[PDB]
Amino acid sequence: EWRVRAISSTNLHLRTQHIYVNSDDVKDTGYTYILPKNILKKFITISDLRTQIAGFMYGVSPPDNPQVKEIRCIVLVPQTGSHQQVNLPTQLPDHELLRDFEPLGWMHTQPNELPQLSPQDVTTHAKLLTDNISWDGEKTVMITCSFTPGSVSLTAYKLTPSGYEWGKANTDKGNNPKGYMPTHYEKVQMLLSDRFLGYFMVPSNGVWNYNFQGQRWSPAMKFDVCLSNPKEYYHEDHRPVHFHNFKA
Amino acid sequence: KMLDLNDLTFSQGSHLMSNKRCELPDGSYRRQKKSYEEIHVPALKPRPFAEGEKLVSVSELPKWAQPAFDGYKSLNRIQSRLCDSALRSKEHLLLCAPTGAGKTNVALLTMLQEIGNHLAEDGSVKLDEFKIVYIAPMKSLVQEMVGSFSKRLAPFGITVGEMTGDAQMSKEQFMATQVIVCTPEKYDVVTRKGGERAYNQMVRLLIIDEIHLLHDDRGPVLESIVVRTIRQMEQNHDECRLVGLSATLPNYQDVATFLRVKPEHLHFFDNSYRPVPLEQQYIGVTEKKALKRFQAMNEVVYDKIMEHAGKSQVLVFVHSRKETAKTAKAIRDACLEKDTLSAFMREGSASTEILRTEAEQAKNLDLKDLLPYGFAIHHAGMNRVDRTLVEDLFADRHIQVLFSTATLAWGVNLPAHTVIIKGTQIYNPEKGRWTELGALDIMQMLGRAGRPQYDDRGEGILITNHSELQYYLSLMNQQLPVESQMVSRLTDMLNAEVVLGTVSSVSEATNWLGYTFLFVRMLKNPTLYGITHEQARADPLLEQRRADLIHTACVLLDKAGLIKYDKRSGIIQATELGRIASHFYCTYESMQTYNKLLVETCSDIDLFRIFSMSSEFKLLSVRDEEKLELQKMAEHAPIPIKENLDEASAKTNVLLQAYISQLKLEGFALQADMVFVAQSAGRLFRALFEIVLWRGWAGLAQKVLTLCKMVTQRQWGSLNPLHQFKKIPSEVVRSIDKKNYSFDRLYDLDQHQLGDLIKMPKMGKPLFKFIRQFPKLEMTTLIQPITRTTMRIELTITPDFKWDEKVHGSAEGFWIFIEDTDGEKILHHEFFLLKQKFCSDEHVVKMIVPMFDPMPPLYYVRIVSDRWIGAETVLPISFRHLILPEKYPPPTELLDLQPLPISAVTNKEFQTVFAESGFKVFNPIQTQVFRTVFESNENVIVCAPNGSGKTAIAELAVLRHFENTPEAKAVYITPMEDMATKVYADWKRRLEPAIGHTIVLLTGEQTMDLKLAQRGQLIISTPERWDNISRRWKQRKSVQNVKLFIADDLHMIGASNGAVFEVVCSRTRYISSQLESAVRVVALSSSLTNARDLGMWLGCSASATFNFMPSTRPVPLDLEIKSFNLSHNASRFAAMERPVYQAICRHAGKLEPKPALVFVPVRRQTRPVAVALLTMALADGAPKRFLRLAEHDDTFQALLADIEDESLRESVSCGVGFLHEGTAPKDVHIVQQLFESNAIQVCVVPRGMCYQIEMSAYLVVVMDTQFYNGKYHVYEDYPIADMLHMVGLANRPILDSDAKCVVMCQTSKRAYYKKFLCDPLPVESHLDHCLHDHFNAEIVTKTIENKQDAIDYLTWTLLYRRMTQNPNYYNLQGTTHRHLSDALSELVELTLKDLENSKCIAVKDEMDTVSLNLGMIASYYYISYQTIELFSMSLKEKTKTRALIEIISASSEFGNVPMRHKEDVILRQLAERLPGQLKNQKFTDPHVKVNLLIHAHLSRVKLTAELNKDTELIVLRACRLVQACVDVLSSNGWLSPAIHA
Repeated sequence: EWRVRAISSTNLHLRTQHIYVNSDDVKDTGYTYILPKNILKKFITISDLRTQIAGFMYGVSPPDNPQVKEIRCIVLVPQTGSHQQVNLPTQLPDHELLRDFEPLGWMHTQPNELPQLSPQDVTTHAKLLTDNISWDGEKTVMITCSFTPGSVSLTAYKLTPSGYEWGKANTDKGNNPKGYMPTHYEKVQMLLSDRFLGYFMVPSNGVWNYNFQGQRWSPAMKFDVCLSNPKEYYHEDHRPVHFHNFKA
Repeated sequence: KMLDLNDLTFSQGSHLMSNKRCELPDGSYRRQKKSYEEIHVPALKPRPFAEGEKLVSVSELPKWAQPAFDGYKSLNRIQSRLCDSALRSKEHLLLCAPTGAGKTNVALLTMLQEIGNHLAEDGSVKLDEFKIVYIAPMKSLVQEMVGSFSKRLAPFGITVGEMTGDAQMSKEQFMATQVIVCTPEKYDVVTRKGGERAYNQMVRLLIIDEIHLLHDDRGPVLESIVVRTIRQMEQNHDECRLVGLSATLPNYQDVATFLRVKPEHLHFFDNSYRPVPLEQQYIGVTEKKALKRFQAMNEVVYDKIMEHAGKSQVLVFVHSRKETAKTAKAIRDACLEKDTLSAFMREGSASTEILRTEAEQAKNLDLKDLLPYGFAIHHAGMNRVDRTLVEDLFADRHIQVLFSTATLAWGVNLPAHTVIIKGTQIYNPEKGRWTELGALDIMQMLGRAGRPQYDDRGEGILITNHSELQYYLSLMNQQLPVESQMVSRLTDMLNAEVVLGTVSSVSEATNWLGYTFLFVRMLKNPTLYGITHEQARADPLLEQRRADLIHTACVLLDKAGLIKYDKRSGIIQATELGRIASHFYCTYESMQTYNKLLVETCSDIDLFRIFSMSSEFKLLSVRDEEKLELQKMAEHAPIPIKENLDEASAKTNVLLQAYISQLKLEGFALQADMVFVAQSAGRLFRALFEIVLWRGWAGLAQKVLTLCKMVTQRQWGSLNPLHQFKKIPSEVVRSIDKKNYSFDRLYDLDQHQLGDLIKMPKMGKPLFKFIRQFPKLEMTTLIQPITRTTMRIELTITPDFKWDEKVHGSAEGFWIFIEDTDGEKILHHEFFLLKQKFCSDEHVVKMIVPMFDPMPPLYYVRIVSDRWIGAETVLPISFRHLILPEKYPPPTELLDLQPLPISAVTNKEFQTVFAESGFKVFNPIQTQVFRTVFESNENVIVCAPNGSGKTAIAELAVLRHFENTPEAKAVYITPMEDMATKVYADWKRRLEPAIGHTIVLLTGEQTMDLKLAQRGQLIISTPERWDNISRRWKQRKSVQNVKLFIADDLHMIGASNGAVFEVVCSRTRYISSQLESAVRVVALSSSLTNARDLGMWLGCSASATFNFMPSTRPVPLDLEIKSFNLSHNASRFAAMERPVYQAICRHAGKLEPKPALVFVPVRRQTRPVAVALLTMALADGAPKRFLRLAEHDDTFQALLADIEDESLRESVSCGVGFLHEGTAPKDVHIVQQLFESNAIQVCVVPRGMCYQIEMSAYLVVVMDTQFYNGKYHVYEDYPIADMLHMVGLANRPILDSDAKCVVMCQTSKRAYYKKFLCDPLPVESHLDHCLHDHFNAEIVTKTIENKQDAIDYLTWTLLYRRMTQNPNYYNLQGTTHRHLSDALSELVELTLKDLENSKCIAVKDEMDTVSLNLGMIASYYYISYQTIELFSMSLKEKTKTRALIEIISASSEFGNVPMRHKEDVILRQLAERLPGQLKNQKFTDPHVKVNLLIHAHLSRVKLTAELNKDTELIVLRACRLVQACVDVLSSNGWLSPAIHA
């Protein structure tokens, strides 16, 4: 029951008329995170409705405010999606400009409601934190957007020390754990910007989603970035296997 | 009134039988049989020869014409009769003759008549003075005619070229071809494209083959061509002979009237003139049951073969490739069933042995099976070798019965005794259904019946339905009238006239429509066109009927958005969509659909959907028998379809994907449909690409552009580009695909690694060659911010591939796109054409992009190949280090001050200077600044728009200075010599008597100019001339005695030569400081953004810094910018011609014509444009509309008689002047006098004379904004300062209350000019590029003795100020004093190191600078250091006179001699005439030009006025170079070379 899912990708631009910051929060203690409307609107249209996709983001402080954080670049990465998890290599994106940023974002797309997070998210962040000694979990936060009907919600989260220790402690499929829990989770302050543009880094070969190319995908999988615009999901270069059976 | 065009359209097309009865020839008889009925028409006997009618021998033709008839003894009967009309008359010719009667040789006779008009005295043909166009109905026939004429025209050196829908001739190929053979549609598209307008004027002969296509639905294409030609001939008076070739059909007298053929040239030859008399048998199947009807046809075919078996060869035509083998075998089996096969082949014949032997070599198995039996097949699916072999075997009479497709009748002249047409129904994919065979096919099939000289008579058997028998009878018995189908295409045809601009009103449309053949037919048969006899009597001219038709079409075209139609005035204006639509032959309904459905968010699925929704496919229906086959295809479709599979739109989409996927189709009709869809896809997707490009949707444009390649390459974009190289086996590339090896990495692999990767070492070297031949381009960018809102990007393109004419052709096209950070909006787009001649040179393209707030982080520069898949390169331009320039200070407000009268100047002598200049009261701008300039001695800068009388401000400073200090010297510097001449001549006339002091203009001669500066109190000079003198200021007290320095048009510092201007201005203040002598600086300029920065650099007070807005002109200026979407300038010129004339009617008005000035890019353009305007005035019936004085005015007649140029004298007699650099000053003065007196309304002036002419006009017209720079081989844009100068001439404050300006430029430049013409101009320094020569001069004078001394001087320059305002322009990384100081230190080191490397100076102790002899020579003679180094490197102990000319010609001082377009050809002709010149010289290099011109001067060869003017400049420059060589050689101690110098 595939082909309509390709067709459904058409309408993703419509959801961009109804983006919302899910602003039910009070913790002004959150190092308030600022995301720009341009890259978000693109990240909507390049998504795929019936699967998660994800990326990493890199930040600048405004020079006049150290604790406000502006998200300034998204790195899309080689990835294989899933309906309600995402597969990301242990390989870390790196570039001069990224190292010249302050490096703090990761975000994923949610098909639907999200009354709570996924443990795959936390374990990803915990694993990510476990690799990224630079990152520090008190600095670094996790973000979700949801394909609500005709709309998008924006919501953002932090992982507590009890969060990290849980992911550090955990190594499981973890469908109904203990410690997958609010002391382990945190909600943090984040904002949307019309005030400036950001930009995308992408893989050196462009092809970020794999899925049917998951045979090509690996958790090890060395890759690099290039500073190019993102190809959309169902772009030909992502989907070429459909053209290669019908060669004759 | 709105009419229904569908009801008036003949849905039957070619089957329209307008004759109600058919009369049979004498002896015709009917035979009714059991299953079929035969109607026999006997073969007509040839008419006897008339008294005196004899065959004209080829020897009777002129000897120069005889080579075209080599191998021919005499002309035929028809050709003999037309010899006078064809060879001796230039009048239009219509030949009505039976098919096969030798029309092709009659066409050749007409060609010779034109060749005779262009035959030179030596017997050569002036191949460049004329062109011949041959219109043929089919591509196969085009190929046949090209081959024939190639043999027949070879003795004349005539080049024959094919120009078809698929075979597009390049313009260079077009130039080399004199006779072009083409299709109607291709010639229409060619004429629609406008590119060949300059070529259409050279077309002197048009031959229209099978013009009776007028009865077919394609007939309107021929009408368009003829009407366009007639309207062009009548309007332009360019004679082109029309030659119509037609069948023997009624209404030929109307066609002659339509073709303007005089009755003397109307030739009708009945069917008795057919070379072989044809007996005709018409078989009308009466069976009502379709199956029994089909069965009866099979019976007839076998029966007639047996009737002719062994008696005569039979050629059986069928409509399908599969039908050839199936029918042939079925009849063969029927021949086997009745044991009649032996009648075809006599047992033991050599032909049986031949056919069996050839069958063994035949690759086609069905042909191989049939060939032993004497049967063969011929169809387009067979290979060319087997087809040619079958053709030969039938020509040799080996094949007795041949089954073939229509292509043989159209592609091979293979006549046969007997022709049998099995069935007359053919599947029409355009109509989606089975339709009757076209008349042309029947006539071509019947044209092959009867072999001349071998058969006494031919027999033609036509098998058809009993209902259709009368139609084919009417066709062959001269009874089928040719009717017009124009109604089906009237909208599209009318659109073409609007796009060409030949029709702009309902009156013009009614006139244009009066030339159509439809109009002749409507007049001749109103009842057929839905016009009642009463209606035709009330409107005998059908004016209302035509206007109602036109009105309906205009509303439809307006409703489609192709035109703007004012229903009241009837005015029609073309839109951009109409142009695109016309250029790609798309219907208005499809464009209207596209206009409705196309959005920026369109996906790939929507693009296919929108394409499938095209109205061209409206007649495609879904067949029940094909849904199941479509079902299999739908499962294999790689792109999802949103529409239901039952919809006709979906079917079209499926077919396209299969073709791109190269899928094999089973249904023949489906396969036919696929080709039809595929053939249309190429032009339609190309049109869509232009639409999205026009709207600027970057991401969509890249997609559509990729799809165009997919259609061309028949492959999906995901496949490796190597698949495009059809010479590489697909299996090899698939082995790479199976390995998932990236294409980019293939460039790094060697041929062995590549061969090993594919496990085929033999293919490694060929692939590597193909790999290194694949188009790849490298990009480097120079980023230059101009303003806080605008940035210049200079893109240098380096080709990194090996050119191959068989792969890349003569030129390859590339699209350069600058996309925003998101890739959504096209910020800039350009078409780059890499030519084979320049495939080794790097191309630098300068472009300017707008900047938005908030600042984007980066932009993307994307270059995309126009044809090659995957040949693209993307370069992100990061703004992380972009330091935006400071916000400019607000402009000076124009105070509403009371106008100062001329009496305000206290000196009565000074009042006369302005009274003589026509001043009564000072303008508001002058009034506000008068007090600061005339009463105060402060430094002042006045930036004001052109036409505000800025020149008077300099005069006031001069008048006041000598009034107060008559003994003190004043210097006025202007960058243009022509302006200096104007100012000097006018001031010498007006100011010198009022001031009583000698005014001098410097000439450039160092010794004489020094005397002039001493003698003259007021010195007018150019910066360059003044720089040479000011160098020795320390010794020249007269320079020290200069107290006033006026720098006019200071904005020219931003031009190429501004570096000298900045230095001259900078030194003036330094000298002013060192002498304790304040030199008052008065700066006059156009409105500037950074006017205060220059004022501060000049020491002007803030109160003395006047910067008025461009809108504050005393005369309001109306600026209209019209954009032309033509990248080819020569084509663009012809597109601008008529809008200019239209602008005169619209802007300069009828009844009260006002003076209009038209600027053209070149002298060569002046005269053609003037003639075109007169031609349009003549076409309007008012040739002298532009003249305002009486023709018999004695002063006008006296002035006319004083004009030396007869063509100018003639043009002026109608009120239109034209000027050029070769016009005598007296004639120029007369034209100026006539224009100022308003005697003549229009004057044509080249861009080079804008500073030379003094005329001011109400309307200024800038015809194009580009000139050809032959050094870079690129057409360069006009400098904005020059543009402002031309616009500045739109100023007549005493005669006109307002001014109009129409700037015609390329669409890509509209935003550029729109910005800088409305807003003030930012001026930046270019001194950094010329520091060496300036640095050397001050070191020679010991002004700079150390590196710090150079730095200190630099602090006085304007550069130092601007470096702080726009660091990134100057590659500075910061605005701090350290970064400024550090960057300055590096620049000094680099400049001085270069001077040290050139041995011009010597640096002692790495700090102190010592001038060397080379520096002294360069500084003394004012020669560039680059030339002095070259002389040091090029001069040798044995250099001789010839080598000296070469070395001197290579000097940088000659690197600025202008190279004009096609000037290399004239230089080539000169080099062939001069002794000892090398034939392999680069005739496009100015150094070669100077070398050739030097030898021509020494040989006293008479040169053109342009080259003479060039020669004068060259010789003057050479004198310094020769003198400079003497000093260089003396420093080296070589006696003999110095003597040679």
